[PDB]
Amino acid sequence: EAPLPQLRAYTVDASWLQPMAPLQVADHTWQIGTEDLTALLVQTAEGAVLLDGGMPQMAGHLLDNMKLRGVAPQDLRLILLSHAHADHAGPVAELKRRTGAHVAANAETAVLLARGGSNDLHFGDGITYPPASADRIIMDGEVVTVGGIAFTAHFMPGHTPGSTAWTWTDTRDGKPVRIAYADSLSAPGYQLKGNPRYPRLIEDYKRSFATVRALPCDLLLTPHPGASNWNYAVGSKASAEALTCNAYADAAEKKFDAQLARETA
Amino acid sequence: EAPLPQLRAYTVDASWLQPMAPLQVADHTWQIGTEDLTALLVQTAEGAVLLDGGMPQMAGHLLDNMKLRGVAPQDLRLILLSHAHADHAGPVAELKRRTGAHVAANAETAVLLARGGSNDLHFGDGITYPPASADRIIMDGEVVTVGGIAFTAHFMPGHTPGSTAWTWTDTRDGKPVRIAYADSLSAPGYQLKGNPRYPRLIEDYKRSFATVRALPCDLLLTPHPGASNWNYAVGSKASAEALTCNAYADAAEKKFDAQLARETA
Amino acid sequence: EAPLPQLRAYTVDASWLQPMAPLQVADHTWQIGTEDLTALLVQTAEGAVLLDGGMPQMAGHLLDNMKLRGVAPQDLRLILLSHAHADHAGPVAELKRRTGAHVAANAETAVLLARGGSNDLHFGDGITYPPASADRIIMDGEVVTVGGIAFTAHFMPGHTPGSTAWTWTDTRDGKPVRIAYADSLSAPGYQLKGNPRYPRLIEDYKRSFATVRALPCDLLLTPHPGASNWNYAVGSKASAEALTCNAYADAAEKKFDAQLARETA
Amino acid sequence: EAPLPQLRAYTVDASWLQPMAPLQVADHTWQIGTEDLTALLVQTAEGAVLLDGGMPQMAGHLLDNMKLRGVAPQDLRLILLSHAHADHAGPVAELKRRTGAHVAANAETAVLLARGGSNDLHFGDGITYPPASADRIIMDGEVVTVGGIAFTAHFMPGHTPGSTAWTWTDTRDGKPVRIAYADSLSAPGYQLKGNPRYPRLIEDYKRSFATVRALPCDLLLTPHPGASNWNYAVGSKASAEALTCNAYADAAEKKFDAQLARETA
Ligand SMILES: C=C1CO[C@H]([C@@](NC(=O)[C@H](C(=O)O)c2ccc(O)cc2)(OC)C(=O)O)N=C1C(=O)O
Ligand SMILES: C=C1CO[C@H]([C@@](NC(=O)[C@H](C(=O)O)c2ccc(O)cc2)(OC)C(=O)O)N=C1C(=O)O
Ligand SMILES: C=C1CO[C@H]([C@@](NC(=O)[C@H](C(=O)O)c2ccc(O)cc2)(OC)C(=O)O)N=C1C(=O)O
Ligand SMILES: C=C1CO[C@H]([C@@](NC(=O)[C@H](C(=O)O)c2ccc(O)cc2)(OC)C(=O)O)N=C1C(=O)O
Ligand code: NI
Ligand code: NI
Ligand code: NI
Ligand code: NI
Ligand code: NI
Ligand code: NI
Ligand code: NI
Ligand code: NI
Repeated sequence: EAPLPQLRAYTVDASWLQPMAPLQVADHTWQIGTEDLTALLVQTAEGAVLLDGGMPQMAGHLLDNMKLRGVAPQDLRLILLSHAHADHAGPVAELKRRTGAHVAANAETAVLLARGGSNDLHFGDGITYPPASADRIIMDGEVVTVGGIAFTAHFMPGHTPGSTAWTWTDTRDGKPVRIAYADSLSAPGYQLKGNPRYPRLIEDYKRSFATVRALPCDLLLTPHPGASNWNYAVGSKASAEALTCNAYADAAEKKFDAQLARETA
Repeated sequence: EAPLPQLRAYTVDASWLQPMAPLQVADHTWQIGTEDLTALLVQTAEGAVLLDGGMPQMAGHLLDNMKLRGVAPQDLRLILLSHAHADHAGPVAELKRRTGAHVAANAETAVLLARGGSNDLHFGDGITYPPASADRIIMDGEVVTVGGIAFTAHFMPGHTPGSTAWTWTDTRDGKPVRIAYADSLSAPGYQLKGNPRYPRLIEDYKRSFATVRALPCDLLLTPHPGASNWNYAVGSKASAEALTCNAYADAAEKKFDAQLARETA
Repeated sequence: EAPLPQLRAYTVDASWLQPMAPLQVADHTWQIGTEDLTALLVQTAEGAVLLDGGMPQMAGHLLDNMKLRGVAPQDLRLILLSHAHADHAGPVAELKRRTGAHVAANAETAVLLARGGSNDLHFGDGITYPPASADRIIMDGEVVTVGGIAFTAHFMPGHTPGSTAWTWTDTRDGKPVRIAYADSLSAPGYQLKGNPRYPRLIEDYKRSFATVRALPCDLLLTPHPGASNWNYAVGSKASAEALTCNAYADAAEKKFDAQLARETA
Repeated sequence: EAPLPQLRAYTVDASWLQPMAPLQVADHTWQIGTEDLTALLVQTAEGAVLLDGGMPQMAGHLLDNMKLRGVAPQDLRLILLSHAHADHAGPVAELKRRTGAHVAANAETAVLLARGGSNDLHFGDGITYPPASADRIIMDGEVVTVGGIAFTAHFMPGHTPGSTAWTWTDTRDGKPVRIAYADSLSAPGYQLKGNPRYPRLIEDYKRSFATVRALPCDLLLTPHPGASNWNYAVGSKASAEALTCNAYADAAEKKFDAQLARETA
């Protein structure tokens, strides 16, 4: 008789796990993750902020790149998240242990993080990672400030209930650069219609496309860089083809609408 | 020199703590709280549901009234909440310990419940109560079913971020009675405008008035019975003057608008 | 350049995942796990108790065997644990969701369970499973009662800080059968001496051997049946070769002492 | 008919709430609490450690005294606890929010802290305070290091299951001063014998008296300064009459034995 199946690891494309050196995005903001997963380090006079960390096994690489940027582990003040899936929040528990950083997140992200991504609305227990606690619960539009740099949360539920865009204003060449780190707008394999675990999924996505269109933004980044047409591997040309917020929302909505019709079909 | 102040207890009007015998609302639904705090018991063939419990010190009274209704402690399957303030969720931890019931709540209510109402957006630590955990996180529009009776959640944020209306269809005289247990729409002493802890407070309240207007409803009940013009003390006449959902939302919005203008003034 | 390694699944011997039909241990007590992982169902007039659940993927099998025994999911009242490693507590979160059972455990087991086995003192993040909460914290010697059957906890730290033996008295042929479900006493790959994460590891194991020797016991069972010389696959002869508590403790201490000397060498 | 009683605040002697200026204990160690509640600040080159915080309403006073010592809120790295009762752990949640400090505690202290002191083994819900999470779980004998200063945990269960002594070596006049911050050994109003919630209470206290006798110690301090014959109000003479560890343990055991006999009587 067949035994029960073995547990299956969450495996990803090699490029998601390919380390890169820090890539400067603006005067204080650096991509310090892998070629295909965003992890943004914002360096202030009173400590650093990390927005996402990628996969669980990226924790050491993140700390190495922080050190290259002059940031010792204890200099990391704050971790912010796009959403609490294993490929973006993976190393949060380990980073908290090794740095003392606090995590700020909305209540939906906090509850998913605290169960390590288990009992996911769509993926069940297939993408579990080490659980972590949120130290500060934030509300829509709330401002979190480190070293004078203000980060504003914009809720954009859909990909997860707690999906969040973060905005802040950096500089380049003496001019302001409004950065928008917008969350995923994909629905990979999701049951969109009549989903008992997420009854208003379609209404939330539709509002979130509108929220993304309206973000203050001179430079858009996304957890998966390809979603906004970044290419981290080509250095100073990485941002050349990057989408606007309007274009990112439009592409996501077209995909969503096509998926909805295919689900009907 | 003045010592630091003593801790101050959360004290309430005597009528909020005045026990009453069970008052039948419909064929399966009973008010089993106090004269001025709602606690609804819905009795099914496969166990009971409790919607709110009132103040922390009401736990024993609730269990006594459950016993009068034929419900032993272990027959309580499920606890649902309007919102996780001390005067509505107060006895949840004790009820879970004594009954084995599970709690279902949205993520905002879950995080407030788990910190016992401390660090409230408006009240600070003044209304702390024993913390409890949510066993099931629910989404807007999600259906929770016990003994075939379906309870639907309708999020109506404002009074708390996690404020929820619950609807279900009971019977009376062979006819359906659509019951709506709508949450508080008050903002007592709240800073409404430009509140850093709740930046979209006004937009949430305005949407919640609309949500309440649209609830399926033949009989409205509220956590504070006076908010919907119930009078639990007068028995079979308790519901006589009860408001419609439209009237409840209208009265709440008029009060809110007046408060907003007074806050401006 | 090498990408970072993929996540690695916790894989186990096939026999640990080999389903078996319920095997009666005494009048109310049944082995309902797999050939090589113990999961004990104790059936009372007022609901059932489950002691351990095995691997995460065993949840459905456990519920199937409960149904064969006449126990519907909602009839499971209580889950007790030997220790909160993935191969014994694996399916607890799912079982709680599907049955409404409460978990009772000591504080050490509760904290490890709530982090899903991550940040293990010896195994790091290699054996993470879905986190779950303990509904009742128990103390050493505390009695937990379901349907009149009293289960007594005996702390035996070492294999994990929260390792616990559970004892209860069942019957067979009109005579009492004192059952002892003693936890693992292995230290697989552990650094025993001068371990910064567990400074008193050796003293705890030494006391735990003594605790096991002294347990009230006519029939010993262990989370890994082979540790007490059970063979679940041979049905009515499964218990024939089972060790006494004295013999189990002696074998474990001999292995431990040999390992200590090898660690010195 | 009598309404249910109002909630009752946890009120304490005025001297427990009487602020004092920082009182130097050794070269890096300061009493910064109130006249009758200990809160120790240990200042290192890489941040500060706080051992206990007193009552919930002491948070602002603690931060004021930290500022007098040159310690900005963000310079507080670590909070350690004797035990998680409201009069010693009261302000921990607020301190974490305002400083970013992490809490290190054993599993028993962590679970009591996370429920805000509610469902206390002896006091029920009478001494609840705002819940907080432990960021690091520590084991008996484990060393926690900040700025090169090593703090060692010594478990001494009884007053609470998680009661802990902390030891570290400071200096004065060029010579080492071994400081022992030993927890409470009182059992105020406790049922000592046959306590179902704490079956091995007497055995734990008896071992804890022995643990305290054996602590490395040139200068003993206790959460209630009077328990070790300190008098914080008389400045440079505050330590003059302080007990040794042997004397503190002896006095506590004599009181305990007398209480046990009175409980028998
Ligand atoms: C578009 C995708 C797809 O890849 C990841 C995702 N999914 C996967 O990596 C992948 C998949 O969807 O095929 C997956 C692999 C294994 C699983 O068990 C579950 C999901 O991460 C969990 C997801 O969120 O859907 N994330 C995104 C995204 O937009 O963030
Ligand atoms: C309209 C009210 C006012 O009374 C309670 C409330 N407030 C109070 O009971 C009361 C007050 O607002 O005056 C209060 C007393 C003491 C406090 O520390 C805080 C609040 O409960 C916490 C509140 O939610 O505002 N609840 C409602 C409600 O609509 O639920
Ligand atoms: C003797 C053993 C060994 O097997 C399991 C164990 N270990 C393993 O299954 C196994 C190993 O020790 O070789 C293991 C595989 C993969 C890992 O990442 C970690 C451990 O479960 C986690 C353990 O507790 O050590 N459990 C016991 C036990 O006594 O409970
Ligand atoms: C000796 C005492 C007595 O005072 C406090 C204590 N108790 C009280 O402050 C006090 C009491 O025991 O009389 C109390 C007041 C009100 C309550 O609801 C409970 C306890 O703090 C919770 C306690 O731990 O027993 N603490 C100690 C101690 O040794 O830490
Ligand atoms: Ni995702
Ligand atoms: Ni992703
Ligand atoms: Ni309220
Ligand atoms: Ni209220
Ligand atoms: Ni194990
Ligand atoms: Ni095992
Ligand atoms: Ni105490
Ligand atoms: Ni005290």
